[PDB]
Amino acid sequence: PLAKDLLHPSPEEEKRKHKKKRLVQSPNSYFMDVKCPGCYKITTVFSHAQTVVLCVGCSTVLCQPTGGKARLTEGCSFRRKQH
Amino acid sequence: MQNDAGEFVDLYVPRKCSASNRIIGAKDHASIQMNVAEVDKVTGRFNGQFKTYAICGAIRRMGESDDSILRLAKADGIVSKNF
Amino acid sequence: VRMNVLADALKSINNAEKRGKRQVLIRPCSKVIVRFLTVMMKHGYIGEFEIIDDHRAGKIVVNLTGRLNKCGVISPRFDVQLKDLEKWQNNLLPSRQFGFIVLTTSAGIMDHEEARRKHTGGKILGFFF
Amino acid sequence: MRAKWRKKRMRRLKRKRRKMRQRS
Amino acid sequence: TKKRRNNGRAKKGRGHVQPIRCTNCARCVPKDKAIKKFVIRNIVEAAAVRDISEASVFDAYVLPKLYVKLHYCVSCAIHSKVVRNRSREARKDRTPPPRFRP
Amino acid sequence: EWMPVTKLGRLVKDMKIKSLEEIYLFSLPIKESEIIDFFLGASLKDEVLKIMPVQKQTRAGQRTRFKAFVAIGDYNGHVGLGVKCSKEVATAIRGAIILAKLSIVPVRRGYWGNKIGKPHTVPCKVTGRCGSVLVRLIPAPRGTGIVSAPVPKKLLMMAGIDDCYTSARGCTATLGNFAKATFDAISKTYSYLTPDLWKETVFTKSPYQEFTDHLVKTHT
Amino acid sequence: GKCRGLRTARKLRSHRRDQKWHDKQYKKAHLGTALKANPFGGASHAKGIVLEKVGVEAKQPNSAIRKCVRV
Amino acid sequence: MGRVRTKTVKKAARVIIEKYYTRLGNDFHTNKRVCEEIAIIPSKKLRNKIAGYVTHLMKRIQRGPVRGISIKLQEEERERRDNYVPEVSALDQEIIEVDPDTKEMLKLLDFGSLSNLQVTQPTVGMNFKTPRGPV
Amino acid sequence: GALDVLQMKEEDVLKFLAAGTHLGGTNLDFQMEQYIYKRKSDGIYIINLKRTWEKLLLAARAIVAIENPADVSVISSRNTGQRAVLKFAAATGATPIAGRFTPGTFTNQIQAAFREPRLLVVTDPRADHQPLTEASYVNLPTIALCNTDSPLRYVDIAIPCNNKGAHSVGLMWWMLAREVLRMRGTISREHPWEVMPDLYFYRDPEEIEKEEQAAAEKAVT
RNA sequence: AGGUUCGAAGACGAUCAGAUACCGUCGUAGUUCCGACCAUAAACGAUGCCGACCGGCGAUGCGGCGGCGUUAUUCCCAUGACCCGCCGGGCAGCUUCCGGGAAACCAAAGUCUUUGGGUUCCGGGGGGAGUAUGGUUGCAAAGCUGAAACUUAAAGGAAUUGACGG
Ligand SMILES: [Mg+2]
Ligand SMILES: [Mg+2]
Ligand SMILES: [Mg+2]
Ligand SMILES: [Mg+2]
Ligand SMILES: [Mg+2]
Ligand SMILES: [Zn+2]
Repeated sequence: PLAKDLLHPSPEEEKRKHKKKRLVQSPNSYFMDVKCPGCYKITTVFSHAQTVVLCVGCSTVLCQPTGGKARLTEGCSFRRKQH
Repeated sequence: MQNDAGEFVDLYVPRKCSASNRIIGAKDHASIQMNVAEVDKVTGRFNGQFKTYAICGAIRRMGESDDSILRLAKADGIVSKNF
Repeated sequence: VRMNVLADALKSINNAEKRGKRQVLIRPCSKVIVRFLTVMMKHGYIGEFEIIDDHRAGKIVVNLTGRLNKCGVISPRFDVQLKDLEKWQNNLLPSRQFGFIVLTTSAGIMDHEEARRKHTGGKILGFFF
Repeated sequence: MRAKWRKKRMRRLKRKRRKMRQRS
Repeated sequence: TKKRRNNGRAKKGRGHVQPIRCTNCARCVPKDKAIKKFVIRNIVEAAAVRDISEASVFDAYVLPKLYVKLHYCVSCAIHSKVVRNRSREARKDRTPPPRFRP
Repeated sequence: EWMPVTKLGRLVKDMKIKSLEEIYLFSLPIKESEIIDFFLGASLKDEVLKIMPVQKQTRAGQRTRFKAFVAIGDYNGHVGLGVKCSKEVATAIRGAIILAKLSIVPVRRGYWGNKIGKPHTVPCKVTGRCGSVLVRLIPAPRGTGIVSAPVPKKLLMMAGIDDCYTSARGCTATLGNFAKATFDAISKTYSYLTPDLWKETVFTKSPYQEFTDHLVKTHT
Repeated sequence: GKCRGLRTARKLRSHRRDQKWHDKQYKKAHLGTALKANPFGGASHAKGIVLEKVGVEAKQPNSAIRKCVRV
Repeated sequence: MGRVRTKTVKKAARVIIEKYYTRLGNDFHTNKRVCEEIAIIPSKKLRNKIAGYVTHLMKRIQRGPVRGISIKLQEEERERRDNYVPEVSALDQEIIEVDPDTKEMLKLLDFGSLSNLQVTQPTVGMNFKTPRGPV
Repeated sequence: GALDVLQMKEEDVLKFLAAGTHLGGTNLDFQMEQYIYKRKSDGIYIINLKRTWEKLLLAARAIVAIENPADVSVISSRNTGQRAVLKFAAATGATPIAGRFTPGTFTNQIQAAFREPRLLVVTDPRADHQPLTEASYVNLPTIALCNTDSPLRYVDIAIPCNNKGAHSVGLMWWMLAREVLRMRGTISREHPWEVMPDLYFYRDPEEIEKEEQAAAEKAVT
């Protein structure tokens, strides 16, 4: 294709492309609210957290750091922050 | 051509590719110039007059001829926008 | 590493022009690139170009009109006096009927004809014909 | 000759020359 | 002239490949360069299968296969006619010859 | 006595196409030499550049054929170079003449500066490439003439160029490649795009569609 | 490739003058030993005394006795 | 061995077959008796060799459509090509087994919701592609 | 075709679905990617029927633009399409070439088989690459009936329908014939065309040698 | 230190016109380990490094991401094994009139008379010659730097035809 519109890429190829190689850099990560069962407070956790996140009210692990994304412990609810 | 005196001193003006804006050479036999016959608005029958597209040999050898023809027909209105 | 941003942009534009592309993206933008593109566009060799502005060095998407032959650069920015501009002009241009040589002058970034019009020299930037 | 064997012949000759020069 | 793009060997991202001895002449050949043939032959001849079957103490005896991997320097491979010279275009295909099942 | 077998040749014969530039506009290939002598009658000068005896070894010694380079062209903006090899010198000469007639390309003449009268030089520096021979044709002011080696000098002279600077590189002693590179340089004077050609091209009717009824009636 | 910096002139001239010794013409003209080996000593002509008259056999494809004089 | 015919006999035999297919037959002597007046053969040996090849080629013709042109064979071919359009079309199927993805395509085309379409159940497994390499 | 009369009809949709002509191959050509709707779990690419209709209308406008109907040539080297191009040329007055396309047909001017048309229509670019390349020596614009994996080197009016199904090939050829006839003053655009699409369908010989006798038995009894 | 095998040198047996060899038997140094030297290989991709751009395709190795499903246990998700894709870095491969080249060929050996991204090393017809000499390193073998006289009109590279092939 000799006439690809570089100015207005559709969001599909925008999301598939590498974070640096996008038209504008955008991180692939996000911040999440995490609900541990049996606890009322809410912890804001990085989606690619490199550390073990703990509840200050309960000696419970919330996420286990992995290569790409911190794996949340089972039974824990989570949602997104503002997309 | 068109010296100070004004007359066009050049024994012909070659055609330029309607896609790549490239000069079609005298011995470039790979070039084409097809006519797309547009129809009347009410019955879809050929009305005598048409429109013309020219493609240089370079474009229709690298394979991008069909895309260029489709783009020009879309721009001129032959192909509906909802293609 | 990258030591001449303008050289990279000009090479990208030349390659996309040679490949028949309609649009080219040049990753590192700068004031020099914008002024060079302004000269080229005011002379009609390229169409409108739009600057994508991230918080880093921006990107530029240039609309190629297909009427460009070569947009090379002169990498060591040689000082060009008006007395020796003619040797540069007949060493870098295809003919005396067309072609422009952009050099950064005290009055600004501009082609050689404007530099000769207002009688000033400067440092060479590049050529496009 | 093979280039390797010319190299070997030259090395033998160079050793002989070094010996003769040392003898002085 | 460079006869082959791969220089007649499979070494691509390596510096050194350990050598192996040719099964015919005991020549040190690189492992990725040697011609390998994995012959899976019946331990008895096809002419002698009937006599062995008749003289077997067992009724349904499955005769053993023989598993030998052969390595050849290209000299012994060419002299033993397992590989043959090919035209300049016919050198470029890597597909093994068909087994001739029918 | 000329009986053409071509739509283009038939249109040429029966006064349907008036100028060679009409054919050159649509890049229609010329497949018979009797097309252009109707156009460039008695104006196509001819010159034989070199007769070279190529040889092919056989069982019974070697056999020799003569390769003839013939360059033709009226001194008005058309030129062509043909190469033919045959057993006899005369046959090779005639074949090379026919081929040079077939490969007649138009030449664009420009000005060195201050466009005054008829153009005299190449519009801009063009480069021809063939084998290792690289030939560059630089515009020259009026009156300098063609400064070059003799083999490209005669080809540029018969091409209609009046003044031209030339720079050549490579094995220029290879006369076939040396002439062919200069021919390639001459040919691409129109292949170069210049700002005076920037106007959007208007498309005319091709002779095949403009004269299709007459082609049906005549060219069965 | 080659250096193209604005202040690389010293290296450019150094590499030119270093590489200029590798062609036979410059080495012969500027080394000075070729002048020493030349019997004329940089002169176009010379005067000498004929010590003998000798005939020189021609090269392989030819066959003649070239008439020379030992001077 | 060495009874192979040449172009001279084969081309002439094909020509006289395609010119005189009605008169020729399977008898060798009848064909070698028609050759003298339907053709001019300078030699008797050449004539009877041509007749023998004519007999062989007409055996092949009556057992099958040889490449030699034949007006009855060609009219049979024409009747068998430009006819036998079935009284019902092969494209007027009552129901069409349609992919849900193609159903979505038709929906976006605005030609969805057609009573002649039956939605297939898409397969599960994504197990296309042949296994790579040998074994 | 951007007009309302120049729109696909439900009957056309039914023909297209019945004959196939939307189930492409598992391989996708990068220049054919703009015609695909979606890839199934089978790996079969789904070709947009509207884009196919638009490209067919473009090909029809290209064909009807030539005053001499003999100046357009139709070539199908593969058997599955030779009958289609024969019937297409018979209906539209074109010049057909079926079976072996001899080299030099457009370029070697000596033989009587030499011909120089003004348009090329190709059943399959892979099967008909020889007339494709020769068209590049004589300034010959080209239409082809390209599949998802068809190369587009010398193709100009590539129609993205199919090249593999005999029913699909017969349907696309019959559809092109009907469109180039309705554009010209031949069909009145109102009643359906009297030529059945089965006429263009290639039939395997074991159908020709059994269907006529089965029909004979059904008629005689 | 250790020395099983193999095996320079060497011995013998064959082959041969000769056979100081190819073949066979034996066999020293060596080949093995530790410590210390040497710094050379067709040390090769006969192809400097960093950076940018310029075709398509199917795979492969690692990491990450997203999805029908099959499978392992278990009650489900994790997590492994497969299946289908995307992203990033690698070893590569096929195709291409991108382009280049003398061509073989090369997506780099392209973006080069339309010649300039930064930089390092390095060649100037074939021999003499990587020789002489000087200097320097090394226990030695040798390594690094390195001429000249003289001689020569060709030597070479890629491809084509033919001839020839134990
Ligand atoms: Mg060799
Ligand atoms: Mg190594
Ligand atoms: Mg032993
Ligand atoms: Mg650098
Ligand atoms: Mg030298
Ligand atoms: Zn061996």
